[PDB]
Amino acid sequence: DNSYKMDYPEMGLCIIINNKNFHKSTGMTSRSGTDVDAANLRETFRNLKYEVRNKNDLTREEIVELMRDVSKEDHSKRSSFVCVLLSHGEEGIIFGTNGPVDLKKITNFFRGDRCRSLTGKPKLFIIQACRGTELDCGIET
Amino acid sequence: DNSYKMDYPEMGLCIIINNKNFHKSTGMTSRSGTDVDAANLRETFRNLKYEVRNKNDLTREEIVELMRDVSKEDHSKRSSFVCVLLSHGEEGIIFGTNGPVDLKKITNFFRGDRCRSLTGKPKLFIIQACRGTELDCGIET
Amino acid sequence: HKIPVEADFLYAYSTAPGYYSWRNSKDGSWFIQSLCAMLKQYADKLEFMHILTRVNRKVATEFESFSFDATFHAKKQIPCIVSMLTKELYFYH
Amino acid sequence: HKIPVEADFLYAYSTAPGYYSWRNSKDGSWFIQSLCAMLKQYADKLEFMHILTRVNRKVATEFESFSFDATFHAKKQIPCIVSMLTKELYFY
Amino acid sequence: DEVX
Amino acid sequence: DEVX
Repeated sequence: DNSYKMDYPEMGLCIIINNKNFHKSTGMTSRSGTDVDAANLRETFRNLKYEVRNKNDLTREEIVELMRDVSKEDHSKRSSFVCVLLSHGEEGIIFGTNGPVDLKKITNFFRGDRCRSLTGKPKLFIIQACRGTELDCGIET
Repeated sequence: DNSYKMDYPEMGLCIIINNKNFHKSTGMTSRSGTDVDAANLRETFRNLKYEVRNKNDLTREEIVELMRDVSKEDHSKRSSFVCVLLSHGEEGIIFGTNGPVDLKKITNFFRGDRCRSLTGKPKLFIIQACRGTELDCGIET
Repeated sequence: HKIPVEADFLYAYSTAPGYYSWRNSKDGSWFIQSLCAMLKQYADKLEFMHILTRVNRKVATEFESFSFDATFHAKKQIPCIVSMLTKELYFYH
Repeated sequence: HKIPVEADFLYAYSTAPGYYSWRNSKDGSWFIQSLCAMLKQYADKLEFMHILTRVNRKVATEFESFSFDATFHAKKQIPCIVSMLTKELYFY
Repeated sequence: DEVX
Repeated sequence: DEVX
């Protein structure tokens, strides 16, 4: 009872949201190099036997709609759920191409009371995004 | 190099701050049961060979002073550092008996560039405190 | 040649961000009760993150609030492990 | 007979709270480069938290920024693993 | 049972 | 190297 059951018929979905180009209103830069990440993640999760879905350049409304829709799928035959977010961010926030959305809005769709076919199963969110604007200068070892 | 070196002459300090009684002008309740925790922690960490220091009912200024002084000690012969905070809290905040202090102020004293005799060693903060006022209703399994 | 100044910290929080944390007036807090039990049982064997995962399961499964106030009754808690550690941590040499 | 609604989530953040996260225009982000390498090497052997701890070490030790702007030069990053998991996770 |  |  100490390890999650990972021998359901399917490992589960791996949704990759890859935001590279942002509207001028956001004041955000283009994220050169993110397609390398998106391709690397798709291959990595394919080798782990996840059903990978890559989505590119989603608005904040599209992000919320995609996550709502995924949370309404029947995951009963899936062991787990993975979501990877590649975008700009600040603390608690990820950017759609047209502006910010609270990470809690995304993850709430998957709470144990709201996505019953994932209750008891691991829900992994991998977040490549800034969390603010502090720099770590490091210390010599 | 996959595991921290824990065979220095001393495991390290375990500082336990146990706040039970709060000034009534804070609006905070007495934390009945916290002395049970503090005694349990003292015994558990004594059995792990930590040098345990228990402090009770510290104001916010006393918490900051204690942590500053501890971070100024020579930890060269210690493998690690543990701090346990038992108090009220909200997100990002722990309470002194007389009011709130940011958790980041406490932990910043131990940053790799500010406490050099703990650089490269594990710094564990164990925090029993609220992080807001949401309740988890749970889901039946 | 350098490491980040924020590396090698572990924050073992009793509860998820935004949430209350629960304490019993007779037995102590649910999280510290469970942490001390799991350290006593497993510190000579398991790596610390795996001990904290057992703490998460103990708090999540064995505790549920009892209150005369229905607003506070039958509530649950999950602790939150925040690791910036760069190595495995074992409490035996 | 119940579990918390917030249980069984893991948030693998690329950086610590409050900090920038670094991305290389040729190689990808430091965190995702490291995460994919460690999953490729260790997913058939190690538990997930231990894989993520190796990712933390790889990002912290092998990367340092290079910038013509001194303000952004020679900077470092540590990822932040946030686990509300209740069991160990092995991908096999 | 009480909250913190 | 760029920031996000």
